[PDB]
Amino acid sequence: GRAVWRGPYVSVSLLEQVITFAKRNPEWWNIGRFQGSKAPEAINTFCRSSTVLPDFLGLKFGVHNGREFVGVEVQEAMVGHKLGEFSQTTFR
Amino acid sequence: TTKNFRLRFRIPQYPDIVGSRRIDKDQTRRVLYDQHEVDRRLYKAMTRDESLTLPVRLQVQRLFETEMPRDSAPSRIVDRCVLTGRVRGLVKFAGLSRIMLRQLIHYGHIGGVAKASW
Amino acid sequence: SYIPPSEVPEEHLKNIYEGIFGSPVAEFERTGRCALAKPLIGTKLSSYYFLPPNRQPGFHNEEHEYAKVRLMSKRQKK
Amino acid sequence: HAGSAFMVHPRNAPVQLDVRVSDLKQELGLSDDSAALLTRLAGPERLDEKTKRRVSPCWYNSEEDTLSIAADRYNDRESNRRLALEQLQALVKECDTRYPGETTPAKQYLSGFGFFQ
Amino acid sequence: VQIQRVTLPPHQCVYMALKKVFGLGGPTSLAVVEACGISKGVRVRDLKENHVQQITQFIQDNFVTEDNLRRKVREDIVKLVNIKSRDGLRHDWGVSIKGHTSCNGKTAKRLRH
RNA sequence: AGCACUGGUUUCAUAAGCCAGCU
RNA sequence: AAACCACGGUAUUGCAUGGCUGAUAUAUAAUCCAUACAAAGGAUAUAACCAAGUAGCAUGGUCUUAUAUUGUGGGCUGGCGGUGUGCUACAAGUAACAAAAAGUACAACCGGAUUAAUUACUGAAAUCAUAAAUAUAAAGAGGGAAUCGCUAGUAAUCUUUAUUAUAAC
Ligand SMILES: [K+]
Ligand SMILES: [K+]
Ligand SMILES: [Mg+2]
Ligand SMILES: [Mg+2]
Ligand SMILES: [Mg+2]
Ligand SMILES: [Mg+2]
Ligand SMILES: [Mg+2]
Ligand SMILES: [Mg+2]
Ligand SMILES: [Mg+2]
Ligand SMILES: [Mg+2]
Ligand SMILES: [Mg+2]
Ligand SMILES: [Mg+2]
Ligand SMILES: [Mg+2]
Repeated sequence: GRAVWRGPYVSVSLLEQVITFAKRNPEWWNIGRFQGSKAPEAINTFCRSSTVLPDFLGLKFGVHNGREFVGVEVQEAMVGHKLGEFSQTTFR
Repeated sequence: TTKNFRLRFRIPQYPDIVGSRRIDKDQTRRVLYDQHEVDRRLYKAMTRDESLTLPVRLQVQRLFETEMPRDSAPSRIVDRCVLTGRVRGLVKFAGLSRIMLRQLIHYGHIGGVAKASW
Repeated sequence: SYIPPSEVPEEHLKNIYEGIFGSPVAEFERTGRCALAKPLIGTKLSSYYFLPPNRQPGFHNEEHEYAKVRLMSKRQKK
Repeated sequence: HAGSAFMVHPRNAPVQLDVRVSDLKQELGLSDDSAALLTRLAGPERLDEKTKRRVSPCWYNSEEDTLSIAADRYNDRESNRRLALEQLQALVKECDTRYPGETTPAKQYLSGFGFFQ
Repeated sequence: VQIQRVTLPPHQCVYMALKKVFGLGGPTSLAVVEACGISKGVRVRDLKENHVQQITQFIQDNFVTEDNLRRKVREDIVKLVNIKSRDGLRHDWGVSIKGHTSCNGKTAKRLRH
């Protein structure tokens, strides 16, 4: 994968989406997210190649798969992977 | 109304007029890459310089997207035949597709190139 | 003390040599010099296609003339 | 060449400088130690095995007893000659300082200039 | 002679015999014997009780062995299945994880978990 | 088990013939 | 993007056509490789029945402002069956390892597939690219009916180069 000494990749567009979300919901971002409350809304994105951050913990992401935005709620075990690994593009 | 005529060449070396497809768009990408070549090299050096603290290197990484378009990336440029625009079967040293190159060689329009046997 | 020329460390010789003629770049360095040492190819790429001007001053446009003959050689449309 | 009016051939710029060590020692009055140090600094030519292309700017040939310097940094023929001449003087200054030797009119002439460094 | 409850053939060299332990191979087996002062010329039948004890103690302190190693690998696979990533689904389905395996994927089919 | 079936092989191709697998 | 404008189309008819090509292949040659201190073998060229093939390109008829031109992501790689062309092996130890204790290991520890953790490299971007290393150590003990290549520097077997961001069996 990407060389560890060069760091991760995260898209700039994804960061802007999260920053706007935090401003809209300051109370949940600071306190609610850690007591266990669910996110008040979801963030739709096309950034399937971005890495999942633990600051994205309790966040709900709608990841595009070609047709719709598949909901993905971040868990601790999903840390370190790409958003595109949890949104399937083919169906049988 | 407005018109955009297809790119065609009439040359005495070929009995028929030669048309091409999709050369203008690739020329636009080549110009954009040259426009942003200097900045790209500077940021490549900084992002692969181990002497810098990464919290600075991460911020430099974000400049590849905010300060230049995606179409200035050198990896998205392809080589097309200068006469027909065909991508597959290109002969790089001449810049022409194998279909055009073979016929021109037969009539001696390519300097120094002739049939071989051994 | 007198140090014979045949007993000088190679490190000092290398520093003198590279201090005058420059330091070469190794295959895999992390100093950010490989990017700046590669030649620029911006002009070589943007002068690849054969794109002569559509209208050359003082000459006829053979492609335009070719099209006009084609229209006259067949029946008109609509 | 046929394309001379459209592009400048890349091989017009490079220049090379050759000097015989025996004559150089006599002219500047270099001592035996200084000459030995100069040969060690130059060393044999190094050619990469991938392309068999010389990569050593300076090298010494024992059969011909010749010290050679190649200069191709710049795009101009003359700018490379100025670069090559300066580098040759730098080598002489370093070797002479470590192992001073006899004084000759050439050495005195260079000393007044300061070896142009 | 048995180490980690694996019987070592008597006529084979010690560093060759230790490969039968799940979790030790050629390069690592040679390291263990040499760390204990055993060269390549020593055979299993030439070992003594003290030599066996030194090897057993060294292995337990440095390497993960049969039962613990198998558990660790399985837990790694199970985590992917629960995460429901692309690789996890392939493990659950019993097929290879490579992109194009509609023509040759037999080995992954007979080595399911 | 096996007849039968199933997949092939042969032929320009169908059929026939042939070979395995399987119940 | 073009002004007494030459719109565009990977839309259709290869059974309306141009050009180019597959398809008989002996024999011959003021042609090419090699040759100069004694030789052998090849390459290239040589007019076709087949309504054979043809969204590279050009063209008659028909269709279409737009069946045009464009942005982001996804697909061409798709949980199943059949099968063509290749590579790597195993019967046969004439194997395997190797820097010879004139050797080392084993008695198909021959074979190197699959998967887990880790790191490097290229690139704006690497889960669905490549390489190395540690662990894991699968099928395979010479293969039915049937079928293919070749007749000497040939088959067989071994190494290397080129087309050529990363990426050849
Ligand atoms: K041969
Ligand atoms: K192959
Ligand atoms: Mg083992
Ligand atoms: Mg279209
Ligand atoms: Mg036809
Ligand atoms: Mg037909
Ligand atoms: Mg055909
Ligand atoms: Mg796209
Ligand atoms: Mg395909
Ligand atoms: Mg064998
Ligand atoms: Mg082996
Ligand atoms: Mg055998
Ligand atoms: Mg077996």
